[PDB]
Amino acid sequence: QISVRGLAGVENVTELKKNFNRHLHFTLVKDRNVATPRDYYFALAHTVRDHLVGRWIRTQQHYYEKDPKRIYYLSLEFYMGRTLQNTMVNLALENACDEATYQLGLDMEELEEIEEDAGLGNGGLGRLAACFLDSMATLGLAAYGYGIRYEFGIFNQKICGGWQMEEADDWLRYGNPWEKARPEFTLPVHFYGRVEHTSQGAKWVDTQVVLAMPYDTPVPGYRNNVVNTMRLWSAKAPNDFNLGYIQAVLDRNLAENISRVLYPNDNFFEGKELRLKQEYFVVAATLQDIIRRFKSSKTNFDAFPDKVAIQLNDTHPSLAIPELMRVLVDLERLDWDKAWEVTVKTCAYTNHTVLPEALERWPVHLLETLLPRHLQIIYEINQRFLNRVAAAFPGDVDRLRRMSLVEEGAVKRINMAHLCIAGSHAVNGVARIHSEILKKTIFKDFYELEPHKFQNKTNGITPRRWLVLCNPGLAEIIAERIGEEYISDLDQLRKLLSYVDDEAFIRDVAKVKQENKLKFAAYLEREYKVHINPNSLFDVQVKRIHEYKRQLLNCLHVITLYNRIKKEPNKFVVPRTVMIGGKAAPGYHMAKMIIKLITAIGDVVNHDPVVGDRLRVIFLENYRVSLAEKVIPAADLSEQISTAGTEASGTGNMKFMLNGALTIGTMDGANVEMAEEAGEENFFIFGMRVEDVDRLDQRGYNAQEYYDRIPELRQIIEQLSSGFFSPKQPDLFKDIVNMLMHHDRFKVFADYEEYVKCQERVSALYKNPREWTRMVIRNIATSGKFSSDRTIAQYAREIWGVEPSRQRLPA
Amino acid sequence: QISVRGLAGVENVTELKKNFNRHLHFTLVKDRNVATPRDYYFALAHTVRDHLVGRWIRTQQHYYEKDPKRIYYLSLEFYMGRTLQNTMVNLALENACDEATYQLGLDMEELEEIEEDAGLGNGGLGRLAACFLDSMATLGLAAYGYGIRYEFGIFNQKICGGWQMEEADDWLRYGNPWEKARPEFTLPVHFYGRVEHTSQGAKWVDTQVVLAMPYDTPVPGYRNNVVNTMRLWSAKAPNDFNLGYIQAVLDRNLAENISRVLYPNDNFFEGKELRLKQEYFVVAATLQDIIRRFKSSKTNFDAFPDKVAIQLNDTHPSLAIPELMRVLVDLERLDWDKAWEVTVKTCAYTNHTVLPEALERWPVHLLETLLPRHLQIIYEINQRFLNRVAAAFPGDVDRLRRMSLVEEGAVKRINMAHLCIAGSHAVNGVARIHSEILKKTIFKDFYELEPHKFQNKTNGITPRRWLVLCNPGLAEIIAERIGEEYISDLDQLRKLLSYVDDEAFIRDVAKVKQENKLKFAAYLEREYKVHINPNSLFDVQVKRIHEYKRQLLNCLHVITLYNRIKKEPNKFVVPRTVMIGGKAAPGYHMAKMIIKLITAIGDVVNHDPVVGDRLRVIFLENYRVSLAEKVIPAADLSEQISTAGTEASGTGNMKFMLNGALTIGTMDGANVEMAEEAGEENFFIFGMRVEDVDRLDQRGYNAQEYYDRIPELRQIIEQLSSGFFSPKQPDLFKDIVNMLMHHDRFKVFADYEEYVKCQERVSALYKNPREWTRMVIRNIATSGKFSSDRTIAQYAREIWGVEPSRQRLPA
Ligand SMILES: O=C(Nc1ccn([C@@H]2O[C@H](CO)[C@@H](O)[C@H](F)[C@H]2O)c(=O)n1)c1ccccc1
Ligand SMILES: O=C(Nc1ccn([C@@H]2O[C@H](CO)[C@@H](O)[C@H](F)[C@H]2O)c(=O)n1)c1ccccc1
Repeated sequence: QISVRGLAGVENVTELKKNFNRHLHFTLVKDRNVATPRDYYFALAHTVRDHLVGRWIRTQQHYYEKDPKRIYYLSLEFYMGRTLQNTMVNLALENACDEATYQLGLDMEELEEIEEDAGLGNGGLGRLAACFLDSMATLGLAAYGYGIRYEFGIFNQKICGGWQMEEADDWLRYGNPWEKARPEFTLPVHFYGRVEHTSQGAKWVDTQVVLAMPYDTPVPGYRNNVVNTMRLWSAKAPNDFNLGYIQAVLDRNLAENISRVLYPNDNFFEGKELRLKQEYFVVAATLQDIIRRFKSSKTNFDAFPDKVAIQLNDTHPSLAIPELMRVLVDLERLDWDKAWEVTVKTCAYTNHTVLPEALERWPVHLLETLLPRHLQIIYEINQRFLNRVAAAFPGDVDRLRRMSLVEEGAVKRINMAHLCIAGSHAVNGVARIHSEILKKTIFKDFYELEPHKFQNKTNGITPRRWLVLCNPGLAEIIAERIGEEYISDLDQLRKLLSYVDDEAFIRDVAKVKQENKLKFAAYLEREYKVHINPNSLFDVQVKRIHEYKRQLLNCLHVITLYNRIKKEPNKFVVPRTVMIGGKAAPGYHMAKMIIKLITAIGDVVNHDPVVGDRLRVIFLENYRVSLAEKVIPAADLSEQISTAGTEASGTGNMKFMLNGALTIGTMDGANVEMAEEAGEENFFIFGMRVEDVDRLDQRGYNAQEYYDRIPELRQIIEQLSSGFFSPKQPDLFKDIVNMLMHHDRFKVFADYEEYVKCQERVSALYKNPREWTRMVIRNIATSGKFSSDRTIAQYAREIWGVEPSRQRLPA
Repeated sequence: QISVRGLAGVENVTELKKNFNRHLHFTLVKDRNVATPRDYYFALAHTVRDHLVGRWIRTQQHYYEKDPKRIYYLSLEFYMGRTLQNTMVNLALENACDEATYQLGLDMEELEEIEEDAGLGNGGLGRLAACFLDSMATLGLAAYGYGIRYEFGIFNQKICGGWQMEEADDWLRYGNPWEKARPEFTLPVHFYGRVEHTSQGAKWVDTQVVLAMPYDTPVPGYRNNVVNTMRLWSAKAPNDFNLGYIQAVLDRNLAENISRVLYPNDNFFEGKELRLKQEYFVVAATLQDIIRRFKSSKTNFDAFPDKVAIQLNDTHPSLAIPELMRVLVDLERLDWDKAWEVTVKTCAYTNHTVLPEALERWPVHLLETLLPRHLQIIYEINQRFLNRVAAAFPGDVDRLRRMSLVEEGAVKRINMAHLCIAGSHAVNGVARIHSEILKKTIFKDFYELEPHKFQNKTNGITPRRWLVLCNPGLAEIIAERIGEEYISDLDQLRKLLSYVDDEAFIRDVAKVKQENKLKFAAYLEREYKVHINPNSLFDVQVKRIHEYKRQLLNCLHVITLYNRIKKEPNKFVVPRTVMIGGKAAPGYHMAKMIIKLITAIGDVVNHDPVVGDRLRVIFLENYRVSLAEKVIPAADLSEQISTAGTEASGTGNMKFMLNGALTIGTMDGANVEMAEEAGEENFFIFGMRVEDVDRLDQRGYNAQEYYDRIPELRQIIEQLSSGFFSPKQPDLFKDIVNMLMHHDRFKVFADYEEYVKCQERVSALYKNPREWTRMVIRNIATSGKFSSDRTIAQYAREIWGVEPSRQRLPA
């Protein structure tokens, strides 16, 4: 049908049809008379998987023969979404499969909707890992993703009476055709026990053993025949476990609970024992596998850093540092100093937030009981590190306190960020402003001691999933003008600046957006029975629910627009559909109240006859990767409105830019670099800068001042307090009003006036479709910097010491 | 190589080789350079499985079109063993696969050893279900086996310091290529709750729900292209289960524990709640599936018994009776009397033991809490049943007490056997003597009320697994004389009586036995580093460890032989290898002490220089179906020595007869019918008959009398007491001596003299190889009655009301 989706040759279609029929018969054990759409999905998935296997085997054989430096990306989260379409895209099979299924009387897009998301992450950090795997394969790096195979991923969100309800994400119920169990490579992991000192060093004895069983998933590069591996570990009890008899067998569940469920916290630290067990489990199994592969290569650990790089995705796998030391010192019998040199040169650390509540600080008493040898190693690392600090800054006693890996107080804790900096040769933030804030504030002391360690690597997104897959219409009109090479070299989108006055292109860009909006408007009615006006401006804020992300500021603007309409009903206003979506962590009360507020506003606004279809407020239920793929291409306006200095980068912002939405945002995270690329005239920037926030903090933030001086804001607060949005429960939102008025860490009121004014400027431009679209073209054209291919090429060259390759492996 | 294993045609071998290579590549994702023997096993299993699928689909399509009466065999146990060789045998693929693998440089028998047993049963009852499934498919019956998919089957037994240790049987660790998950046919099962009475009948409300997910395994008939289904249910929590958040997800384990593990009790009742849950889980899911299939056929439940038969394998699935009533009365709104008519005509019950401790008697308080509606139904069944008893036997108040389904006392209990008799149109024992004992003793009252219900169906074994598969050498020499038809018509073995004086045949029968013994002697050295003399008489007792089975009587004979050798070292004795094997239930202390005794005797006997290789005592570790397939063909002497009236049938006895061992046994269970078939002169019968046991009981059994009058027995008891077999722990066996002397329910001493004398007669015949073999031929020749094909044909005609068919389905 469309060019970017590849060829549908007679030979290929014929083979696909026959292999589809083979899988339905032999693999699924069904005939066409009894088969359901789900059976048809599985027959297609197995057919596509077959095309991966030869390339997968020969890629791994290639790495064994060539023996390049291997990259190990360690993460507790991989937010992969669906696999079928992505695999077809990267193998150039989409048009052929579309034709083959069409000829069998089936609709492929209907089959695609059957697949469960692999929802093994919370949000930005987990999705970053997923985009990174795609880019590493596309750039021919010998890269492996290592994590945990959670039985239950991020919960499914249902909205009941306007409230979030959580349901278990039983994603494996129908099986997972993509993974291959590798029970043959099962490895033991140790917990508890005690340390014995011999004349020949320390021994960790009397431990409990849990087995780590790997499952491998293929990661295809874009049309280069490279297939890398994501290896996820699953917890299993040994067979002599607890071995009255019945209870001992039932108690195996205790061991196997380690890989049962993803902790659903986004940017927040909960010091639970089970979470610590998960973090050690992934680190211990992964490091054994790395060492095994290194020894089987082609005794000398001096060359270890030449053949191995380990990237820590936040501090979650920080135990890799003392675990590597443990193995090298206790088991391989290296001297401390040599082991430490190897460790530092091997490990690098990526920081994802500056919010104090998100930082992992583990109580010493937990580590003492669970990982006694690791605590001893951490103490020794600390002692040697502080000795270097003391030598560099003699007499500076407070610096010693500030830099210690051990935090003193009521409960003694280990600061895992400090451990990561001490034990890594590179430390990076994830956008230019964030990386600067790290050096100036939270890690200033460390930057002074070791300036060479600190780097920036601005985040990116993969243009395969986030353009070609989710927005084929836009990909096609681009390819029609500039060819297909931009898909793996996104900087080529700059060539589109030559078409900003091209009447044909302007029309085509606008047509694709309208189609996407029509498709999404239909999706909503079909799946949720919710009506929307497809001619309205689609104003979208989708991301996890957090106070710092300021969904509440968006709510205030919505109520402002409603109040203005009620004041002057017969005045023209640009019609809007305001869509907000995202999950709240189950224990985060304020985030749950914010969801209730949004639905409560919708309940009033959507049923007011005077408003008509000029304003609609919709909460998008169960926001996840598959839903992002639908809503992002349909958006007109991207809301990126975090308080300056709080969102480290953002990546949702980049997805919207690539897909033809304009951005309203603060100068926060990557928004700064996006505006710099596109030009500030082509962005809707408002609000306090970081320096303005610092000034307000010095003075003291007083929310009452804003309430007193802004009558429109006063009205809204009075409406919330009095029960206008909750007539049955008049004091429902009192916690929200109280926080806003007395305890607001994120200064919602301070940006309100500038936000409302900026929103007026958005409505003004939307009234002029031609000029709206020209600004859109200027955004798409300068989105190239934000490809994760750029990001990974920078990690490769500046941290890992390897060169990317766009060259094909033989098919 | 050999005829009975089928053809190895060039076309077939070529196809098998290519499909083997395809599975290794695409299914296993391996190349030949990295593949292990386990990978090779899986490639072969998938290749053979492919041959099953077409026949499986078309068999089930055939039943839908023809709509015959369906047979549902309900069992908590299916002791299936390995599947690969059985599948090849029944499909006539063994020689072709042997050739194909040979050409790929692989040894098929080595690959076969990799497969885990499906050990989903304890012993005789579970293995009977497995032989039955094979016979039902071979006889073309539309039959379905329904049970539980235990994650952990019968434990693996390890012997450590002479003691039994138990290890979890993690049989699914590497996957199960034979099963197909059917998550689409998942059904809800209800527990707890309460009963509400409406104007329109009872309602069971406020229940907890557990999901039952089916897994289907193919059951191939012998060379008839029929493939039936065994459907096993697995427990899953609903997704809103317990839905702080983390704990609710972890607590799903509580629901899913229902299908976690097989209770390892053989002939013993433990009234645990989890076991009751298992019994209801299988019954509730199965009955819904039966009703669904009945409605989808081709409203009228009058024809239900014409289209459905349910066979209860013991009382374990007895809840089918009140569950069927519940569905018909509460949900389908039938009147009680009509529902009861349908229930009785649908259900039939097989009893497997008369031992009082094995009978299921559930405390009323358990049923009250777990299954409140079922208890109400059971009370109503009881009331109506006792009303009929009162009318038939007016004034007989004690009969009313004896026949009640409700047992009065300290703890009120429901007698499940009484429930089964009341609610079934047929009740059968499993051998002629057992069926007679039921009518004369434990169910006398019921037999008086309803004589027409009581039947006999003597047990049998499948000659596919228990001759062709495990003993191809014997199968081949038989086929050479009489053709191949006997494999599905075992009565044809009578034709062998014409060869009892044939010198060629006599030589061939003896040669096959020697080869089997050589193979087994080698297996022992290879796998267990244990040496045995292959020229000795192989004296074998393999079965679960129980006091009634009298492994202890065997032990006494062994010690007698040792003592006689020590007394007269230079006298000739026929050399023996005495092998005893079997598992003990983990909570059964005496059974564990018996295992220790056997190993302790071996420790003395096997290292006494004076004995030499004239006597060896070996405990066979981890007795299971796969081990039975090895040891049975190697045996010379089969020990079947239960106290008369205690072993209902036995089936191990029949396996030994078919494979060319002679039998030493009591007149118990099927031993009686075996001796009747072969002729008493061709059996080694000894000991008390049932009538002799009854006489001794009336008088009172005094073990001291035997100890006082038999000097050789006194010596043994004195050796056990004094610590001769446990020098480090002199009083180790005091519990055994005490039981024997004061509390022996099974009268070990009473049969000792006759047993020892009979054993002398065995040694006498073994000295004459030609006459030994002629007696063997007379046993094999008359083993035909003991085919499970005969047994199933009798169930079909006399209970289920269906005709068997030996006719082929089109391939
Ligand atoms: O902070 C935690 N978890 C975080 C932290 C940051 N992030 C996000 O990472 C993205 C990728 O770099 C950035 O674009 C965003 F700016 C950042 O907010 C995220 O998605 N989860 C956390 C802490 C303790 C326990 C669990 C999670
Ligand atoms: O009695 C129980 N479980 C039994 C009972 C009898 N049997 C056996 O069944 C074989 C097949 O008919 C016969 O050949 C044997 F004679 C008989 O002993 C057996 O293998 N398990 C039991 C009771 C409560 C709980 C669990 C098991």
